[PDB]
Amino acid sequence: FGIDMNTDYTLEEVGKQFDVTRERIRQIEAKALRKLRHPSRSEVLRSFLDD
DNA sequence: CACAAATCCATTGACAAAAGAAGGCTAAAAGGGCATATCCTCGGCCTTTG
Repeated sequence: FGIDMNTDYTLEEVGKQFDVTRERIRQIEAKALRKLRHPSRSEVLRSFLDD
């Protein structure tokens, strides 16, 4: 994502700095998103949702 | 404190899609040519008319 930097880096350019061919980098993004998906870790972020 | 099964880590292959990138096609927007000559009021202004 683009937090605290002017991008928006993409998977190949990300995995360059981690030496992954973008597949493990996809997996790592997915794992972090799943971890933050948990309640008791994202109740505030839930409140930020508007609906 | 010694040996094998359980499981986070990283690549391969295949590949579906998103992103452009062009090529083509219209419709839309711009440009060009046209060849008889020339309303109503008001008021000066002058022809005619008596």
